[PDB]
Amino acid sequence: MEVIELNKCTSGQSFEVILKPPSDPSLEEIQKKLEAAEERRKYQEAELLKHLAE
Amino acid sequence: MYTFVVRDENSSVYAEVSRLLLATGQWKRLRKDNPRFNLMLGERNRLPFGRLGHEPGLVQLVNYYRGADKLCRKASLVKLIKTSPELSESCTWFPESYVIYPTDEREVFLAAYNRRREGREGNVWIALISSEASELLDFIDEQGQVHVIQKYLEKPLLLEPGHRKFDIRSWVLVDHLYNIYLYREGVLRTSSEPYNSANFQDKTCHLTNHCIQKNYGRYEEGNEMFFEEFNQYLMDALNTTLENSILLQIKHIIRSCLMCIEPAISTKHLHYQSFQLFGFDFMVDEELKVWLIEVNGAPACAQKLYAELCQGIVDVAISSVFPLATSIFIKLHH
Amino acid sequence: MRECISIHVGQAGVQIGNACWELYCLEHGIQPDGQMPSDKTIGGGDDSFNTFFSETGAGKHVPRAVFVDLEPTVIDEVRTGTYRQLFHPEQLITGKEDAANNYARGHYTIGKEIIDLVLDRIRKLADQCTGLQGFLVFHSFGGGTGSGFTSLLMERLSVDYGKKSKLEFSIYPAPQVSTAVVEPYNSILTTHTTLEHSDCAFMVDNEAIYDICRRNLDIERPTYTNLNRLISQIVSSITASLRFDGALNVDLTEFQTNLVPYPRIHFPLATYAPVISAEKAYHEQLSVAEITNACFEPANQMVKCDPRHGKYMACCLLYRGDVVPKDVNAAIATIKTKRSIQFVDWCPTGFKVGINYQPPTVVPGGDLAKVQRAVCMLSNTTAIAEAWARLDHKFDLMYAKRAFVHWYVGEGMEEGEFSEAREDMAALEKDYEEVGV
Amino acid sequence: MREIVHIQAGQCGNQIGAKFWEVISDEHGIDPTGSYHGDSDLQLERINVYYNEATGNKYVPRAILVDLEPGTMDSVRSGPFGQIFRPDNFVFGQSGAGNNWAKGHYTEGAELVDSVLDVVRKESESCDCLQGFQLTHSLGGGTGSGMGTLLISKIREEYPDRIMNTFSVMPSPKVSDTVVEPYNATLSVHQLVENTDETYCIDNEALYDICFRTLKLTTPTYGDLNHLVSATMSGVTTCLRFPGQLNADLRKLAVNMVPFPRLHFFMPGFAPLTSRGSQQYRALTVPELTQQMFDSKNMMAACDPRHGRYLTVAAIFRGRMSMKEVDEQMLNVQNKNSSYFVEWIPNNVKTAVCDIPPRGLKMSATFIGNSTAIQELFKRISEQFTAMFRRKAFLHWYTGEGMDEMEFTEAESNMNDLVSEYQQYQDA
Ligand SMILES: CCCCCCN(C(=O)[C@@H](NC(=O)[C@H]1CCCCN1C)[C@@H](C)CC)[C@H](C[C@@H](OC(C)=O)c1nc(C(=O)N[C@@H](Cc2ccc(F)cc2)C[C@H](C)C(=O)O)cs1)C(C)C
Ligand SMILES: Nc1nc2c(ncn2[C@@H]2O[C@H](COP(=O)(O)OP(=O)(O)OP(=O)(O)O)[C@@H](O)[C@H]2O)c(=O)[nH]1
Ligand SMILES: Nc1ncnc2c1ncn2[C@@H]1O[C@H](COP(=O)(O)OP(=O)(O)CP(=O)(O)O)[C@@H](O)[C@H]1O
Ligand SMILES: Nc1nc2c(ncn2[C@@H]2O[C@H](COP(=O)(O)OP(=O)(O)O)[C@@H](O)[C@H]2O)c(=O)[nH]1
Ligand SMILES: [Ca+2]
Ligand SMILES: [Mg+2]
Ligand SMILES: [Mg+2]
Repeated sequence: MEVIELNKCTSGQSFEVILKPPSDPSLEEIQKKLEAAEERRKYQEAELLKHLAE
Repeated sequence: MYTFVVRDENSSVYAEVSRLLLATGQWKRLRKDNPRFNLMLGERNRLPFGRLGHEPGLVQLVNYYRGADKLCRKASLVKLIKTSPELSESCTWFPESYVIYPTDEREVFLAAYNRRREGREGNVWIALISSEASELLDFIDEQGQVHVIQKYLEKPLLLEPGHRKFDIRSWVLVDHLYNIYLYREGVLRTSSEPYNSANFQDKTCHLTNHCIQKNYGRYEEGNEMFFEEFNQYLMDALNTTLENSILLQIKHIIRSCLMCIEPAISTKHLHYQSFQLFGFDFMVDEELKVWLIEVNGAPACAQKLYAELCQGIVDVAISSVFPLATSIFIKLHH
Repeated sequence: MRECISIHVGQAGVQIGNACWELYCLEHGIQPDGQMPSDKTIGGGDDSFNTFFSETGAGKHVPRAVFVDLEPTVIDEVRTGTYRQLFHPEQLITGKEDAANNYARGHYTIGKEIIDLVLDRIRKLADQCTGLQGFLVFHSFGGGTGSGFTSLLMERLSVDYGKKSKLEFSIYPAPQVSTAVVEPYNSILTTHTTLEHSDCAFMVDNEAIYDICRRNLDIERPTYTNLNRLISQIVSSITASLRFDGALNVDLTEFQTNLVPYPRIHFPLATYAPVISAEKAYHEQLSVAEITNACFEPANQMVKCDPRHGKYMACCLLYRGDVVPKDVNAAIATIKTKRSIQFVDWCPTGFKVGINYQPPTVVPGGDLAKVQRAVCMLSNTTAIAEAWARLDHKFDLMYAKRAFVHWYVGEGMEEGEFSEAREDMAALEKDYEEVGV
Repeated sequence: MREIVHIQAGQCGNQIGAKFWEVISDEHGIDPTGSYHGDSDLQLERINVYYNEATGNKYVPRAILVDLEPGTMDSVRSGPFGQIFRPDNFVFGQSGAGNNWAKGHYTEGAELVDSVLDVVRKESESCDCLQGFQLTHSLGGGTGSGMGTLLISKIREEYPDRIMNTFSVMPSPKVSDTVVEPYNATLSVHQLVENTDETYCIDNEALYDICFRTLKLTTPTYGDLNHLVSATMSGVTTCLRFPGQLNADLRKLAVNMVPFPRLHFFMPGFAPLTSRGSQQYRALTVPELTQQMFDSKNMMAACDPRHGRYLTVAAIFRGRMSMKEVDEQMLNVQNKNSSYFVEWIPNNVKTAVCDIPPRGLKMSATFIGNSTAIQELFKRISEQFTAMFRRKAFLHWYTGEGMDEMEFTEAESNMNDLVSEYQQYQDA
């Protein structure tokens, strides 16, 4: 129906066509999530080594 | 060896299909959540169409058309007939209907309604049945969900002896290639207690369901007249045939409805395939003019016809896609 | 001119990257040397291609790219392959042992030990940019590095470059070429964590690309090379407006503006046509009407789904080759009467159209045929939520039994991150259904 | 460089281990002296997974030969490939273990274990990025079962974040008449449930039955059994040794195969089943490989796959064939036999193809299944065990080495729990 915004250049052209109208955590918080994961991981390993020492 | 899953256990129609598929010895039923099926006999509501057709090395087929609800819900059908140019407001075979939301086109309804008062012509409408508007709007507001105000047909065709109202049920099967197959056997679901013009209170002579008729079963077995007897009645009493007086109009209505939605629901170039059995409900007036009442997406069959119909669903809808190791349908050509 | 940094994470990201940069070099007439005979400003410039390529005093054109993987094998093939002198060794970052198809291992265990080094090398490219606009991040949903490390990187990029846009090219898992049974887990995890940090994300289902390669390129069993060279065409069609003179999608903010009105629903569907086998002789060239009509076939889409049962909230057509506006608008008129194209009520029914007169470049001796005109449609449709439903179902089947969860808990992830991720996806599926019906 | 350290313990372990090294050295074109004499760079690309590269251009297996008696290792040293192994990696005592798990684990084996760990340490230090360990051993004897499990426990203490992989030979009364083998096997399984990530259950019951029934060898030798073990070991390690997309290392394999940490006992398969010297002149079709590899008669664990469900499966095809046809055939197996693959792990079968076949076969297929039917193997051991243990028979051989009845009860409990755990997921 209606063409608008027609822009042309040597490489090509572009436009819009309408048929019908309408009707972030901080650096700190990231580190505390990574470090807690590492502490849970290191607690698992220490508990394993405790069991093996027994 | 083909495989299938059953996800609606209430389906009288597709219980018989599964039983017949197992009886062939080339189909195996899997448990409902096993995804590695060729055929899904799917659930009524919330069917997971988005999960179909993503299983490598399996051609997958389902017994519903996604988007068929637009034809099979009452409010959707009215909207579909009104807004689709191929059917349009000018559609001669669908009664004048209006979508009415409780507390929309209530304003457009009242304009046409109050024209009929000045016109001095029959002004009865169905939701349920009444001639005054004040009763109908107030009935919807205090009820719950959305309803449809549809023109009630004052002058039905009536069977004799007994002066009785009726509707016709036609079963249609639409396969994966979008062939439209009308089953040759339909059925008249009749009234038993005679049709009264003044008495709208007794909702038995006015509403012709198989269940609501519960005198009963006097004229025929279970208020079900089949097409041989109804054709004979038409030949004797009216000097016409079923084929000529009613069935051409049914064929026309069915094909018009299904062609209109073919672009929206066809599975022709899709990653899964669909078929579906529909039940069209037809009213016939005194001039032998046919009228569409509704379309049912999950119809039941009449007790006599189950064996034949379900074997036909297997032959044309399933074994067409999944072949194994005298045609009951009429192909509606388009 | 405003620079764009590409980041390639994991095997998929890395290997798709190579396909993309090979194709970019061919499109611009840049050689493996890095020399670009046609470029007359030596040692610098503010040309459109300089968005993707910096320049040295010796005349070498060098990608604004970092490749990061937690295992050397695939990045070693970049270091020793055809385009090796194109890249500076600080752009190619490798670990020793990979993430073992484990989000948690990529995100927490190895992510913590490698993240500062990757931001350092990204910062060395940002420093030599006059006006950095943002990042194009390539990765799989299914690999541990692709899922786990990428989601961490994205969180950090929000901190260190808050004002800058971030686009994704994400590879959605498919059993026909998948390497792990926990890819649903990894996909849900990385999607939950990356959702707030991505402005616009282009999902390519490997199932779609695999089938397109069988059906239309007559390839019996597609390899990653077959898949990636097709992916690279779609990616190039999408990035062409950044690398070439034009007035549609010329900066990263325009992708968001034109395709993504709701921030969460930022997953536009890509559809590409035509895809024609090279070894096919006698091929009837497809018209503007025919390739534009092919943009509404599920079989040409990057994700198999049904736009008919859904609603559009934006639609771009990006043409490459012999095309004029007259024939595009004629094609749209036909198409609108024949097909189901509902927009949401609050957007205009309409199409933004970009044409570049140069037809698509093909990799010589490849699988794709040269063609006179091609198109990529970018449509934000709610039908893409089907992809989320499938993935969410596979997740539920495994998670109800806690199958493989111990692998993730073993790397320090809490069992609750699974169900948080899952109910975020439940909310996403609900957002799509609310908009779409 | 993603290195695996190999350890072989006891008669059985050293015998199947020696045969593993003969077979893979031949596939990689390494001769008995360590020299490469192959005709393809695919042989050398991932040679460092199993071989150290010494001066010259010599390749030395990253292999540690362990026993409490000298016989089998003198036999391995004297054998054709014996010169390939590092001489300092032979660690052996003189006493023997007398087919006694307590002697291997606690008394005789305790005396030798630190000198084994020194060799393991030296091999591990030399690795750019060690991925883990593979052990070969029987569960029915003394050294391999008792000392093998002690070694696993010690290695885990030093290297707790590396993968532990075993090839564990299960005892059968068809092969051995030693009365106490169920005791040794139950004690060893208790160890394996706690301290391994992946265990290949190589069942002598199955190996014997295959040799007798299918191969028509009426008097099978250990050599005939081992021929089937060496082929399986080639097959299941292909993805670790050649360039490949699927299960390319031990950890990724574990993440694909082990949905719950205890349920890590695998049922391997192989097609075609051959005997030594009897030539397969006819190459198998992709359809036949696929039927046979899933067939109960091709399983190296005596378990009926139809009595359980597959949690996970890895199928690996070798030789030059159609990838299209492999995919079709693998999809065909799991769609036709759908009820045997748990619906709650989607897409649980993974397929790999390697261009290079084994010696003497053009085509081959190796199966790795985590099936709930493996419970039948443990149930058989458990029944044999309980029959003796309920009367405390032969127990003085173990208490005389310092063990208590409580250990036996605990081991019995843990294995019976394993069995019911498989049953739990079979009915889910
Ligand atoms: C002295 C204790 C040995 C126990 C041997 C068990 N086996 C038997 O046939 C024995 N039968 C039994 O034990 C029966 C009888 C009672 C009822 C049930 N039991 C199991 C006979 C040898 C008894 C007379 C065979 C193994 C046996 O086979 C023979 C001789 O027919 C042996 N095989 C070998 C063997 O394989 N030797 C290898 C070298 C080797 C390999 C493995 C080793 F562990 C040792 C040496 C060289 C040969 C040429 C080869 O490659 O085939 C050595 S002893 C089992 C597979 C059932
Ligand atoms: N299209 C395409 N998909 C790929 C490619 N490589 C891997 N994939 C897919 O990505 C998923 C596997 O993730 P990868 O990217 O290989 O894993 P990764 O990011 O290296 O992570 P880890 O190896 O776990 O550390 C699967 O769905 C693969 O099919 C590729 O080159 N092209
Ligand atoms: N406009 C109209 N004129 C005359 N009769 C009508 C009518 N609308 C409905 N009826 C009568 O009412 C009966 C039932 O109508 P309808 O099928 O719309 O309700 P329904 O959908 O709840 C039954 P079911 O749920 O079993 O499909 C019909 O059999 C018909 O006789
Ligand atoms: N398949 C196979 N089984 C063996 C071999 N040698 C011994 N066995 C079995 O292993 C068990 C005895 O263990 P063995 O390794 O000899 O004792 P160890 O020397 O103390 O470890 C019995 O079940 C034997 O049948 C062999 O070479 N191959
Ligand atoms: Ca320049
Ligand atoms: Mg990787
Ligand atoms: Mg011995």
